[PDB]
Amino acid sequence: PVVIKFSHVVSDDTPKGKGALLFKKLAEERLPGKVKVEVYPNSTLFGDADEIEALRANKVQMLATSLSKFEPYTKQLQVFDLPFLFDDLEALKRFQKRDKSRELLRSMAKHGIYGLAYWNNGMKQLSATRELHRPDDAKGLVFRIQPSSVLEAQFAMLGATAKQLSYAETLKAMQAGSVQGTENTWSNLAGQKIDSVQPYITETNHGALSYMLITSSAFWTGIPYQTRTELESIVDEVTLVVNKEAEALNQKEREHLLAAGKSRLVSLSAEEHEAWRNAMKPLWKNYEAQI
Repeated sequence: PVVIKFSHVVSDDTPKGKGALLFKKLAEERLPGKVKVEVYPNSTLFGDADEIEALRANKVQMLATSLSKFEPYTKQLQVFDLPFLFDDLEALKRFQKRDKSRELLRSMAKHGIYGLAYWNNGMKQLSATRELHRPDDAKGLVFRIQPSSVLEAQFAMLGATAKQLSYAETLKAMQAGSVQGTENTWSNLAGQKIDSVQPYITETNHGALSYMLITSSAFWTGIPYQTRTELESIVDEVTLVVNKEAEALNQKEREHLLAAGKSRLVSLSAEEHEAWRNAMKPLWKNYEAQI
């Protein structure tokens, strides 16, 4: 029986967590005796900082890692971090079906990383210690970001500063006062439990949070062809479900977070939205020559 340990840093009740449990469910139903899938949510196996190296070392067999986190291995995924490039998950989804996007699943082959699929989460919002009606309002704040140079440059362009931190390090830094804001989907803003220290969340939809489902090439190649083939069909199946339900899950988490009353929703007019887009889109020119 081939063991696939699936490690991730969020809860079971998230787009990624439901996907991993469904991958376990389908694999173990369809390939009994051939494959056993163990799911480890909430960094119980490996955390944000060391999960990818654990995968390449075959300490774990499957991850679903943010596209923003792959710069130590490739610069080919930076396109996905650009603000306001994708209107919503539907637009992102159409991009990911292009042949060239399919090819990006192999961009880290040189480091033994094998891409299996894109799993989407949702669009990023901005939480902060104050209302963010206009881009100028962001000035002087320190935002927690994922460890991406693109996302760092994004906040620098706004006259803000970014602090690169892991998913789990975010709340304590806000509690300490070294971070005053962050960007994330409704599901993760809820999951981090930062509403107690983030009185305002502005619905900016300014970037996408998306994952590459990955394994190590050495592990995946060692799986008997029949079984590997099957597992890849299950992956495609789980992936359709993940991407079809992600937005609805994020909208329910928005409702429940706002219902708690700790964070208040800041809503943008068309003109304010255009102002944010006009402030952040010039970042694309820094990456256009590569892309």
